Amino acid sequence: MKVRSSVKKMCDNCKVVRRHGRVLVICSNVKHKQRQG
Amino acid sequence: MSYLIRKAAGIGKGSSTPNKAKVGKLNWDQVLEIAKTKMPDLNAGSVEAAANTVAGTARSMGVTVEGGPNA
Amino acid sequence: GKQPIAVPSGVTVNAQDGVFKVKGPKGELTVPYNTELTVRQDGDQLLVERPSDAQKHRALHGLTRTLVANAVKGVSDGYTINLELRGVGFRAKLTGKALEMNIGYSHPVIIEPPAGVTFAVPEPTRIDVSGIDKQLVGQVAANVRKVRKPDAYHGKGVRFVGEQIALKAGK
Amino acid sequence: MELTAKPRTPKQKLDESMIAAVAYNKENNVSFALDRKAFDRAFRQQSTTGLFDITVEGGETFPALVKAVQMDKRKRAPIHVDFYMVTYGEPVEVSVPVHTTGRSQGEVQGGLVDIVVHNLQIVAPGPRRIPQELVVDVTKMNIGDHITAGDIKLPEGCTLAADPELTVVSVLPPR
Amino acid sequence: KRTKFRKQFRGRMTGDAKGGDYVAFGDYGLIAMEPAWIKSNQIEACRIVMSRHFRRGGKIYIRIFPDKPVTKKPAETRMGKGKGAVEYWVSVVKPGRVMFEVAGVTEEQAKEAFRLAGHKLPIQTKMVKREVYDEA
RNA sequence: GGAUGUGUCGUCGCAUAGACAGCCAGGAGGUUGGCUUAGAAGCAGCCACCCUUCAAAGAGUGCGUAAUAGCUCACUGGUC
RNA sequence: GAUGUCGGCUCGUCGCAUCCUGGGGCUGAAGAAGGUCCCAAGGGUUGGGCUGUUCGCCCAUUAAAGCGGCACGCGAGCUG
Ligand SMILES: [Mg+2]
Ligand SMILES: [Mg+2]
Repeated sequence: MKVRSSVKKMCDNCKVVRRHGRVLVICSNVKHKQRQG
Repeated sequence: MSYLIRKAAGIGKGSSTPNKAKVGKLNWDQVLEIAKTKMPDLNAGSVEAAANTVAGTARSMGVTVEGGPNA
Repeated sequence: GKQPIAVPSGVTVNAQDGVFKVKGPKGELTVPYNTELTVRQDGDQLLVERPSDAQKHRALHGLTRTLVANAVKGVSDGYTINLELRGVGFRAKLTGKALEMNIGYSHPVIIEPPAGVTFAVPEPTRIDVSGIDKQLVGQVAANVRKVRKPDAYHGKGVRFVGEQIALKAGK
Repeated sequence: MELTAKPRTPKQKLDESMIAAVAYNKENNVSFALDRKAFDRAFRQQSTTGLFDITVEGGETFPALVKAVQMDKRKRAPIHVDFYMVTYGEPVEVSVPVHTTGRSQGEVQGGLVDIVVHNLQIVAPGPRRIPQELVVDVTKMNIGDHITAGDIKLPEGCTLAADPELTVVSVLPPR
Repeated sequence: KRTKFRKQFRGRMTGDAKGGDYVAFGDYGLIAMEPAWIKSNQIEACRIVMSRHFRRGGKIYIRIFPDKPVTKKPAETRMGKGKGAVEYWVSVVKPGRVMFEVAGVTEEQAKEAFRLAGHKLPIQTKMVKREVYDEA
């Protein structure tokens, strides 16, 4: 859980799927996890 | 192949930058003896496929091209 | 895009009203769907037809299609999930229809299946979850995989029969 | 390129995809209004070293070369165009894009090709005899080499409107 | 940064860019979309960002310069006179004004160095290219 | 600052001479490019990005071990 | 033609930007011990030495010894 108020691409593996009113991420590497709340 | 280039021109180390300052230069007949020692590894065709392939390693190291095609 | 729906042998589809009831040999399934999205037989096989071609309908199109494609598969082929137990002394038995697992927890874990799903154990390190409804089968085998998820150090716990597990290693 | 109306009040065109225009010589300096989209696709190709005919809605064909353009500051978008009517025999001073050919022998060691003059003003060229570009070879150039105007090969009949000791292309050192 | 010789103090007022072309000196530029006061330190911050990205060479044109002096409140009061000569120098930037322009770098190389420099600026910016030959 | 939220106009391009995505097979040899260094071998940093074989393979993208290997992409073919 | 002012005590209640407990994600997370971020205000949050002290330093403990609002909460309630 690394809450970065700006969820942008880092590598060619990142996936931006819209959920419960937020900008989330479901990347391959476990460290790469980004959320806005 | 670094063994053959360093002993043909007389290079001890090489070159950090092959653009600003240069090292040496080698002839066309000495490219043939590299093609006769390193022959069971290359899948290259005729003489034209070994005279240029060997000459390409000289560019990175710091050894200038001698003769070649045209005129 | 999604359009063809193969309906083999003893199929009894009755897409009448909002109750798109699909009967068959393995058991009689019932599933509700959208009314504004058209569905019936227009040949030998099956097809779901969407009126609007904007955005809201295209999502519901591929949804309704795959859902009856899963209910039809269920009434003839059926469904079976194959789970594998991994780790020292990790073993599963059976107490009636109930799955009795022993997975490194002080008191053994018992799971009772819902009305329509069945548990099976060939070798006691392999669990088979077979049922009629792919959702319910997914939702159940889901709970068994949750009893002990494969840890990121020794892959210990419940995994799918052919599942791949990446490993970290600390020491 | 096809023009349409010509009123003094631009209220009619402003709301639509149209750009105000003007064409002059010394005998006719009429009012104009053409298409934004059509002008752009064409101008992006042509510029000051090219021309196209403008046929106003009434069947009147005239050849004109672009003299100056004025765009919005807050937007990138052009908002007005000044066309200059072509004679046929003798024209004016034209701004020609200076270009580069071949990798320099100065850009190797740690240099870079600095095109000091992006567009060159050239005296007495000839109409429809206007060169669409101005290619300058740079392979001869080392670090500290300045190519002046009176060192550039112009295409037949053309002369130079700028000083011959003025730097147009230079090879620049690192850092 | 600061200016060499001057007057000491100034004022404040705004309206759309007066003297900022599009393609002078460089190939790609960085244009303001909002009015602001560019602090000496924000330019320096942008410069170093670009200079680092374009390691060796030096082809950065900073078309804006901080010339406006701004003042300050010693700590309290108002029961005294006009104040703080030496607070900070500023460049009055209005939308359209080319702040920076780069040369001898690719579209992609420039896209980034400007994307980086943008994050250090107190206003919204736009990256641009050629086709502006107004008066020379 | 961030976002495959939906609505509408536009600007480049690859495309039934069969694309973008999934799927089976392959992915060079010089060469462990040189230099730099305790090593630096496609991947801690400079210069270049030249050559062969060809249906095709960049002295090379992200991960990896201490450098190797490994695991895949850029590029090529088959079925849709 | 008066809105008593620091600190103590007494009595409370509220916010959460959570000190402890509760649930989670990442970890350079083997385990044990942690770091960091997310959700979480239900209850809980010790006794002394020094100073008018708020604070702070110290002793001895602790699951913890949270931060702030309420006229820097509270003198027609007490101290002084
Ligand atoms: Mg007082
Ligand atoms: Mg009172």
